[PDB]
Amino acid sequence: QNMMRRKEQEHMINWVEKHVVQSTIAKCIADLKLLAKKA
Amino acid sequence: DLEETGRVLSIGDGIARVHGLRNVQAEEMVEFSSGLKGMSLNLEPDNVGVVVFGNDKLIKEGDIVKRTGAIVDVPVGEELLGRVVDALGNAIDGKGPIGSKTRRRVGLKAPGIIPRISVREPMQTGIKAVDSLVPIGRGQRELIIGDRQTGKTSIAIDTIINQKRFNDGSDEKKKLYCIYVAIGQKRSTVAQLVKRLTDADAMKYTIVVSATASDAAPLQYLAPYSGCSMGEYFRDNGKHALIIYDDLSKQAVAYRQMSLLLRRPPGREAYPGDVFYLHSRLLERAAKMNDAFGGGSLTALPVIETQAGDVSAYIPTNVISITDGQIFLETELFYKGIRPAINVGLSVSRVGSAAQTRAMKQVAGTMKLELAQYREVAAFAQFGSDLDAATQQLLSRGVRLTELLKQGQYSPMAIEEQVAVIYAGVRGYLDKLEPSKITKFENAFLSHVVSQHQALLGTIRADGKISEQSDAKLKEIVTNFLAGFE
Amino acid sequence: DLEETGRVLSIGDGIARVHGLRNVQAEEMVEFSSGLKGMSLNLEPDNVGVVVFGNDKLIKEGDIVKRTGAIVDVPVGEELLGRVVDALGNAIDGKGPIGSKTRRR
Amino acid sequence: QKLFVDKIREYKSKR
Amino acid sequence: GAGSIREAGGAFGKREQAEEERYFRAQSREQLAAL
Amino acid sequence: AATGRIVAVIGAVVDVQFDEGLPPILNALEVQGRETRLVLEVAQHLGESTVRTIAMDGTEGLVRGQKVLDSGAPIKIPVGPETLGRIMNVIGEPIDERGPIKTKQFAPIHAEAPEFMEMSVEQEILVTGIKVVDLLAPYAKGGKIGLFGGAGVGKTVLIMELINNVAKAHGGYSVFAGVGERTREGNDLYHEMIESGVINLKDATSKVALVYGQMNEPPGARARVALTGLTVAEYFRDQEGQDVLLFIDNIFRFTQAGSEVSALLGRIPSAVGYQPTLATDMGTMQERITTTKKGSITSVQAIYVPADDLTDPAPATTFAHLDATTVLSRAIAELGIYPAVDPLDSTSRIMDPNIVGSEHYDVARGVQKILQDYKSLQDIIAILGMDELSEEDKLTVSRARKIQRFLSQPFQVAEVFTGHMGKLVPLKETIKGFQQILAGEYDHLPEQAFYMVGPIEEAVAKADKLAEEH
Amino acid sequence: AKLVRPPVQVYGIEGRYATALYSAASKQNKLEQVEKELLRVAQILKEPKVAASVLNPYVKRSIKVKSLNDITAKERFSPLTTNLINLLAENGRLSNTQGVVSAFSTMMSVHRGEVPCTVTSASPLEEATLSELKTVLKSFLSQGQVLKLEAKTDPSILGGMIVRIGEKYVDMSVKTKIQKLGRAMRE
Ligand SMILES: Nc1ncnc2c1ncn2[C@@H]1O[C@H](COP(=O)(O)OP(=O)(O)OP(=O)(O)O)[C@@H](O)[C@H]1O
Ligand SMILES: Nc1ncnc2c1ncn2[C@@H]1O[C@H](COP(=O)(O)OP(=O)(O)O)[C@@H](O)[C@H]1O
Ligand SMILES: [Mg+2]
Ligand SMILES: [Mg+2]
Repeated sequence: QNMMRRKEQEHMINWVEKHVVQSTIAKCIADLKLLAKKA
Repeated sequence: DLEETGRVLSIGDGIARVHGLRNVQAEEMVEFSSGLKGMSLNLEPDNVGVVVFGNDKLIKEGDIVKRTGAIVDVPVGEELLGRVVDALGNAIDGKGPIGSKTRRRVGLKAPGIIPRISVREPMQTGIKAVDSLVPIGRGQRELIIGDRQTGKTSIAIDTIINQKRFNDGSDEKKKLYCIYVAIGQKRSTVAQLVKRLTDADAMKYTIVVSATASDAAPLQYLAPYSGCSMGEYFRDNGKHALIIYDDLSKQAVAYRQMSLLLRRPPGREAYPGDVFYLHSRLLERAAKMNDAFGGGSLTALPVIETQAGDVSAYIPTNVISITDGQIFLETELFYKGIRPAINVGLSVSRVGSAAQTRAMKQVAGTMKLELAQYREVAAFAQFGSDLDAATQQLLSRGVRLTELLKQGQYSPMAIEEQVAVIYAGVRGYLDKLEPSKITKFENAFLSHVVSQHQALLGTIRADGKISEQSDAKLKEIVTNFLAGFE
Repeated sequence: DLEETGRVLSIGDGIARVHGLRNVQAEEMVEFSSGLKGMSLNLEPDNVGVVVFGNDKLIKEGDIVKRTGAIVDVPVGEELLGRVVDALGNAIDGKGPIGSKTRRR
Repeated sequence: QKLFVDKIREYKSKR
Repeated sequence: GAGSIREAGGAFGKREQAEEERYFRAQSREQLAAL
Repeated sequence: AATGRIVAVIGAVVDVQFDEGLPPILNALEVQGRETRLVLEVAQHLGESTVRTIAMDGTEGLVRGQKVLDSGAPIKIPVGPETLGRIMNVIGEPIDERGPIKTKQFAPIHAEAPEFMEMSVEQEILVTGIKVVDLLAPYAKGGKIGLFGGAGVGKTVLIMELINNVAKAHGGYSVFAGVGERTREGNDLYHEMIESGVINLKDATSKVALVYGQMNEPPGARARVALTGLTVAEYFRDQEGQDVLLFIDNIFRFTQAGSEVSALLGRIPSAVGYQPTLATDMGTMQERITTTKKGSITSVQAIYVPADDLTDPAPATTFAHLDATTVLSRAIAELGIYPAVDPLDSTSRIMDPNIVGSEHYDVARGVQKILQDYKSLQDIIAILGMDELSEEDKLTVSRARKIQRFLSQPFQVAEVFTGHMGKLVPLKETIKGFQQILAGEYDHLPEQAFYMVGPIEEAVAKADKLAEEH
Repeated sequence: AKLVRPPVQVYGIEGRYATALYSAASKQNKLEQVEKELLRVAQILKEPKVAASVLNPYVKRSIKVKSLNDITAKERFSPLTTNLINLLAENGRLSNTQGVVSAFSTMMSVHRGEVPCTVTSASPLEEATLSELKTVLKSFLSQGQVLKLEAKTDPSILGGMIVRIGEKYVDMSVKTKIQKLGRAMRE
């Protein structure tokens, strides 16, 4: 039960990361806002 | 997250010549863009020589190198007991992260002249030969030196297993926390060692720092200092630690690789000029603190593999000069049946009787004198039947005491039973018995004293000495068992 | 030319650092202007390291080195039977040339 | 909040 | 240095080997004939 | 992928300048415009977008400016059951004239060693049928063995006898890696494997994969062919769960190959003229030859010991990577005893009473002790002579010489060297025979009755025949 | 003789000749003039016939230094530039000259306070946020420096922007964040 839980949650964590790679001017603007927030 | 960086000018053999990084410190930990770590060993006018904590195939010319602003440090604390870690303290046994709270720099200086007190408390190994003839004290640096496959790791593992009697008790003054740094060994050898320590229930008070043969040279270089810091944590907090570097020859080889690749001037056997400085600043950290500093201690048991018994090599010479004594192992003694194959003539402990209990002192002074006389007249064996009765008596007592020192593997003895056995030996109660039975007797007798004579053993253990009542009771027990022995 | 032809940068102890010779191969036989032969053993960015098959007394700084295009090779066959030759196959027994039809690297 | 997009939208995706 | 004299070769190790072989070929003769 | 140009050719070292796309270290580059495939493995980034590389074949005929193409990966060799019965070189080309090796997957010859949590502590004795090995330093299933010896003491004969016995008794896809050895021995092994049925040129049920880079190869090929064979064995272990045998002969050459390029890579020499990176290279290679929880790899490695030193950095560094070392001695081979295994220098980590049983362990320790006592008595024998020894000591010397002869054994592969027949002694027979010699049960028999026999019954029969003759 | 060391250091033959020239020119207060003349002399050197004549190894250094001397006199250089070219020709470091030149150039590149800084992005970003980042970054500077931006574009970072301000380096890219929190979810 543990080993099946380990292989699975491992196959989950690399899925969900690989599945947003498939997925923004708001960010580019937010970056300069953060660079201003650096001070 | 604004970081000062540099470019990798070149990379090769685990050395990265890095541009920029104008404010990096000497021996500062940097981080490459691929996630790898490195240490700045050479600060040169136009570049920085970084040693890579890993595989250089992930580093390319032009990669960004960030600073971290910190000298290398490792987690320390009691949360490391029972764990197998790498040279940087990361758990490698898959039991989750190390929940430590404190971090300690691996390159801290040793205690000075004043924070120390003399080495006076015994560090029991459980090996009769060591505890009687080459006594080790808490705060000492005793070298285990010998050829390959002569039984050095076995001495370290017996010393680690033996501390279970003290770590399961309630006397907090006698508890010893063990640390086994494994440099340049196979991962399967370390797994066998960890399994052996778990079976003996010795892991709960032991840390195993593992920088194995496939780890980069900087990691094998750094592992002894990480282990020494983990032990300095205990030494500083009123507790007592023991550390075993297995072995320092491989750390010297790793440091020589790093130096030769950094183009540092080579010396004898291509070792850099500061390899003595390396081992000496590692070994001076094993100290015994005075009560004003908590009374803690750190005992170092460095291991050295000599080639063909040549103790005049470079690194053996250095570490023999640094330490407070040596336990020398011989392969000829090994195959003669003398195991542990300790060479008593060459072994030495410059602490000596100041690291023994009074009972072991009592029996061990006699045993040492008798074995010395035996070593003097031992060449006259093969002719013994044609000399005086005194020479034949010297030879007889010598071989009896020699067989008295043989001991099985992974079976360390309590100090009381060692004292009882050496008492039966050096008092003459084995002269009438012939040699081929001594070992057997030593077993049976032991069982006897363990079964029906817990009072005498407990009284010796509590007093630390053999008083006249203890002496007489031991006398009667020995003579009774000997008269009734097969 | 500087591709099929180079110029001796320096000569000493039977080693010639040669300029140019951009098309020379590793272990190729080159020919100095004096009639001597050499082998290109070090192909470096700025020069070629030629080992001279003879006495470097006749090679001077500035001499012209030409290519052969052939990696070092010697005559073979049965004509060599009975002959005394040097390392390059030239007869030294004073009996004339060797009628070899085949050359082997 | 790119990862925070990830963390919720993907655990939801696994759910 | 237990077999140092015969591991070094030389006269003292070549004479030891010869002596051993002499004695034990004698004993193997006086052991075979008694079979 | 990316294209560069050769800018320097010194020996087996080639510098390549890439304008765009510098390849990572350990990548394989292909030289363009060559008859045969020449591969350069990247070793260093020199700065100024130039990489230093080691050539896998000869560097003759290379021209400065010649085009070099980046493959984008390390040397990738074909792996799979199709490699069984085939011979490949360091870069995976078939060198048996039997056509291409149509596997379905390729593996890079550079990989990471198995982690610490992937190690297995199982120790199970592997009985070889050889008396001295099984008695004094027995091999374990899934362990690393190692055979040490100088030139001409019998490493190849012993590794071929091990091949014979174990591999023909095995069912797990052996793999042989010839690393910088004689090509004549490679052809010999190939044909004595074909004629033994272990390699089948038809009806492909072959059970051995061969990888060969021999003495005539450049230093790079001799340094990477061990990794190639290792990668074949690693595929058989991981992606198939099988139990693999991995024979390597000779592994010293691997080490030596590195030295032959070290100074040309711009590295200060270490001691005895060896690369500064000796121990770490040996580590990253040997730590991949291991049994994991996913499979098992029993590895026998012939280790050349230069000039019978055993303190040279190469054998001395190899010693700590093995589980059961077998050290062959010239002083023993000159006695006529074969195999020349040194009983007082061989070691096994399963020579433990809790593993081999107290009887096996006690017999082994008694044999070693009587041999050490014989050593100690030979000095007295040189000075006094034999006739002035104690009687207990004459008995010691007699039993010691008998044990020396009985450790000898005729091999099936040495039938031409000896004319004798091959003997495969079981384990219990070995323990029983040596116990009986140590007990005195054969004091009456001569010592030449134990020379080159199998079980002790053969010693008795040989003594009876030797007597019946004279 | 005490030197006037530049703000940034270059090493090697390039750095030595460039530091020698910088300290020379700072004593007579002619840095801008020497800089212009070095630009001009480098562009002269890149001429094909002149490059062929100065890189040639079998040409005697006497005729080579005479050629460089008179071709320096054909432009009416400063005594500092003339003496530098004469020193490079007399020492046989003419092949390094442009390096030296650029060294001095980069030296003065920091004397004018010009701080180099590159912004790598995924897709080529337009000028509005470019002036925005210009303004917000010139806050990162000390007394009197001006930005030298090089907006580079690699979509392998697939978002965010990696900003290298001189030797400072901020990683606002999305790949680094994804990998960081992925590691955190794995470790
Ligand atoms: N007291 C003993 N009694 C019997 N056998 C022993 C004893 N001590 C060690 N041995 C055995 O001798 C062998 C070598 O011992 P050990 O490995 O501990 O020494 P070592 O110097 O660390 O070897 P290495 O060269 O691999 O580092 C082991 O197989 C061990 O089981
Ligand atoms: N088991 C053996 N039986 C008989 N002769 C042997 C045996 N082993 C080695 N020899 C002899 O020693 C010689 C060398 O054998 P070899 O396997 O080539 O040793 P190595 O591999 O160390 O060079 C052999 O030709 C053979 O004559
Ligand atoms: Mg050990
Ligand atoms: Mg061989």
